[PDB]
Amino acid sequence: TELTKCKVSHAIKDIDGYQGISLLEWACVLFHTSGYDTQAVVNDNGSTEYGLFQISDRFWCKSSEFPESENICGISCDKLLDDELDDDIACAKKILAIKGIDYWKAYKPMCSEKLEQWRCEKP
Amino acid sequence: LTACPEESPLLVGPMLIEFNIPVDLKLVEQQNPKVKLGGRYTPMDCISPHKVAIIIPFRNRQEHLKYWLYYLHPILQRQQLDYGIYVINQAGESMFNRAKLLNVGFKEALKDYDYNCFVFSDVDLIPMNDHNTYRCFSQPRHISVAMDKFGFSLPYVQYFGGVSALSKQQFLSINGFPNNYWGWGGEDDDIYNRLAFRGMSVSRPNAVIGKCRMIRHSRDKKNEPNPQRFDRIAHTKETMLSDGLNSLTYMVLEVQRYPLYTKITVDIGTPS
Ligand SMILES: O=c1ccn([C@@H]2O[C@H](COP(=O)(O)OP(=O)(O)O)[C@@H](O)[C@H]2O)c(=O)[nH]1
Ligand SMILES: [Ca+2]
Repeated sequence: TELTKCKVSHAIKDIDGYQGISLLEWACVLFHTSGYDTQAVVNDNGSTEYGLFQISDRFWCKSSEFPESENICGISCDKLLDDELDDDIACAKKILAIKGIDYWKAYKPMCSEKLEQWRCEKP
Repeated sequence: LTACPEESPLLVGPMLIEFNIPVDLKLVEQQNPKVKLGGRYTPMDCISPHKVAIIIPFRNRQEHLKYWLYYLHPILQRQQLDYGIYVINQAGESMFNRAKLLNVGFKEALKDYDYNCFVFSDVDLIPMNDHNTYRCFSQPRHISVAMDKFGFSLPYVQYFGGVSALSKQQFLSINGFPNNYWGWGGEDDDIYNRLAFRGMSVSRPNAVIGKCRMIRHSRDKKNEPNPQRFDRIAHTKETMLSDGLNSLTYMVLEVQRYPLYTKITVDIGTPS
């Protein structure tokens, strides 16, 4: 399901500020990370990343192919491919606390400047 | 013998761009008698100062090309450009390398005519207003500025993908484009970086005359998201010196000259 900047900023309200990250920086990150596509699934190298946040099954969720993953978030990666973001957000919250915003590699190169443009100009 | 006017009197403005009715090249060819063998057109009235080579990176996207041709040919003529169409076809099965095929287009088009301007366009983007001129400006030109895909808005101010234009000098100054981006994403962010590090900014038509339609498709095989794009994009400053025009290598397997366009097949190697 391809969302949009504003939908993303609306469903993500609850993660705002956590670990110093704003919703400007998140829309920027998510756009380059998933294209805002809740069903995004990208194979990297022996691991797969899931959903809007591209959470990896290598350490963060249990996937049918990686039944030994520490599954730090304690969730089935597939639950990160639906349109309910609550659990994707909660897991993201764990990634921030444990590894920090640099899990999301788009952060430093694309989201270090010009954030004004990423705000949702709608109520 | 007269220089063409700054703005063309043939411009029609917004146009309806749909992809239902299947296209017939032969008919398209017929509707476009002024286009010569290989997709070359030159105004007979005035003298355009815009010698433009439109470069299209390509691989199993023939349906798209048909539409591209049907729409752009009439448009580029109305814009009174001295142009040539170049479809750079990637041979083989390794990951798609958009930026390297564009580099090749640049080298290969220069062999035919001394073009001064270079437009790099994906096959699936059609401009919806002929005021969105396919030429070069005082600064590097981003053309597909408001695509239907992103709700007719620019996704981010640093975006330089889709359709863009650089003069020969502007292109040469950044050592052309990178050859090291295999798979989807980031090569355009790199190019953008290159311009900045060379003191150039990006010119753009406004969101209304830059409305662009993109022929819908499924994410192509052999062009998956490059897992390294983000790391590569952060060293443009240094890698742009060793990766670009000055390190381009490839082999021309076949130059095809059709009536509406020139298609070159090349072997650009593999992700080394
Ligand atoms: O298998 C492939 C993959 C890509 N392309 C070309 O590469 C461009 C890149 O398209 P992309 O999906 O990245 O478009 P964007 O989302 O970046 O607008 C296309 O327009 C085509 O000209 C192609 O010809 N064959
Ligand atoms: Ca979910």
